[PDB]
Amino acid sequence: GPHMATGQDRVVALVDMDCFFVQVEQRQNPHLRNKPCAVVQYKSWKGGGIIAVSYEARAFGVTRSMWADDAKKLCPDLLLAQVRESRGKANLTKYREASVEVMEIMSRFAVIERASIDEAYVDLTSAVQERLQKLQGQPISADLLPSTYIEGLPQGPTVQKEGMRKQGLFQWLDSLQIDNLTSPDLQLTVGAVIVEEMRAAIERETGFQCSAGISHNKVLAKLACGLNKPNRQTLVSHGSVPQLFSQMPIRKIRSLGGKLGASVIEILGIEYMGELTQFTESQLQSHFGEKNGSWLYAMCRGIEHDPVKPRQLPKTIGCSKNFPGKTALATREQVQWWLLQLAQELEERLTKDRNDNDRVATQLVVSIRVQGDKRLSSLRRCCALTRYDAHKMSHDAFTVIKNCNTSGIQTEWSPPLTMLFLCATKFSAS
DNA sequence: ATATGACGCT
DNA sequence: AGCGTCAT
Ligand SMILES: Nc1nc2c(ncn2[C@H]2C[C@H](O)[C@@H](COP(=O)(O)NP(=O)(O)OP(=O)(O)O)O2)c(=O)[nH]1
Ligand SMILES: [Mg+2]
Ligand SMILES: [Mg+2]
Repeated sequence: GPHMATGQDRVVALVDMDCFFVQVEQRQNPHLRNKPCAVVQYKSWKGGGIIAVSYEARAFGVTRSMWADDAKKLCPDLLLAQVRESRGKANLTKYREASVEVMEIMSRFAVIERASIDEAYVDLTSAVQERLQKLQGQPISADLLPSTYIEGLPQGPTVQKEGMRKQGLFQWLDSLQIDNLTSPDLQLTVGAVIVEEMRAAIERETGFQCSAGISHNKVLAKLACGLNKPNRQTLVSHGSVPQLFSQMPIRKIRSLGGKLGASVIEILGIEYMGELTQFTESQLQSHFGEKNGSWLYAMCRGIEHDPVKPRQLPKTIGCSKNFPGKTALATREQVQWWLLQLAQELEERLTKDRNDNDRVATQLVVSIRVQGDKRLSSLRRCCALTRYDAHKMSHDAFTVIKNCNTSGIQTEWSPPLTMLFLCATKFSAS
C-alpha cells in the first residue's frame, strides 16, 4: 500500500533514429529520398548483405540480413547504397560521424547514455522539474505534442491513424492533473514535450528523423519507442503497463530476446510479460538466479532501476572482419596481412579519438573465430597497447594468437580463421 | 555467407 | 583473464 514503490521516480526517454544508415545515405544523395532503399555491405556475394531498410522498402518485405539479390526479388525497384570499403573491409566512419551529430544535439537537453550507433537514453527528470516551475501550473496544449501517442488510449465511449492519435492524446490531456507538480503522469507528459523539442532540433539541424519512447525507466522507454515508428514518439505511463504487458511476448522486452527469455517461457509455461506477476520474487530467483529474479519481479510490474549512465562516447574502439566459407584465412601471410589492415583502420580511429576526446586506450584485445565454431569468438587474448602504431599493433596481435595455429607447416594456418577482431580498451585520460 | 558494442560470470 | 550473452 503506502510503502510499495511504483517505479515512477524518473522520466527516461529512448531516442532511436529511423532506418539510420539509409537516412544518412538519403541525406547525401537526394535521388534516394522517399524511395524504397537499403544499405548493403559488400557486393560480390549475392549483391551484398542488407543492414538497413527504408520504410518504403519494408512494405515490400525487405529486411535486415537479407541478401540484396533476394531483396530485389521482393522489390525490383529497390535502390541500394553501399557501405564504404577501405582496406578490403567495411568502413562505417560516415555513420559514426552522423551519430556524433545527433548525440551532440541530444546532449544539449540532458545527460545521455549512448546505447548504440543510432540511439541514446535521456534522463529527463531534472529538465522536467525545471520546466514544470517555468510552466506556472499552465495546462499543456495538444499543440505541444504534435507527434506523440499515448499508449493504451483512446479507450471507451475515427478510422484514420492520425485521428486515433489525437483522440488518445485528447483523453490523456483532459484527465491530466496539472496542479500537482509531483504527478508522475504530468512529469511524463512534460518529458514528452521536451522530447518533441529534442526531436525537432535533431531534424532541423541534421535532416534526420527519429522516434522516441518516454516512460519511467529504460526498458519501458525502449519498448515505447518501437510502438509507433517511424517519425513518432510514444508515452508509456505506469498505468498503461498491465494492459500493455498482458499480451506482450516476453521476448520483446530488452534483454529477454535470447536464452533467458526462452527459459522464462519454458520453465514457467507462460507467454506474456504480465503473466510473471503471479510468481513470488523467491520463485523467480530460484529459477533464474538472484539478480535476474529480482529484475523480472520488478520489471513485470513496470519497475526497473538501471540508471541512465552519463556516457556519450563508446568505451571500446574495435575493428573486425569475418572471412566466411571458402574465404577463411588458411595461410600465415593471409593472417598477418588482414591483421595489418584491421590495425591500420584502428590506428586511424584511435588517433582521431585521442585528439577529439582526450584519452588513450591501453589494452588491445585480439579475438579470432575458427572454422566450424559457431561462437562469435573462438578465442580472446590481450596485450599492452603502448603505441598508436598499426605495424606494432598487428605484430603484437599476431604474437598473442600465433599459438592457436595447429598446422605442422610453416606457411599454413589451421584451423582456418573465419574472423579477426581487434579491440582497443581500458581508456585513460590524456 | 546473418561490424562491433556493452556487460555478466567465473 | 577469458568466455558467454544480448544487442543494434
Ligand atoms: N555493420 C552492421 N551495421 C548494423 C547492423 N545492424 C544494424 N546496423 C546498423 C544499421 C542501422 O541503420 C543502424 C541502427 O540500428 P537500428 O536502430 O536497430 N535499425 P534502423 O535505425 O535502421 O531502423 P529503425 O530503428 O527505424 O527500425 O545500426 C549489423 O548487423 N552490421
Ligand atoms: Mg534506428
Ligand atoms: Mg537503434
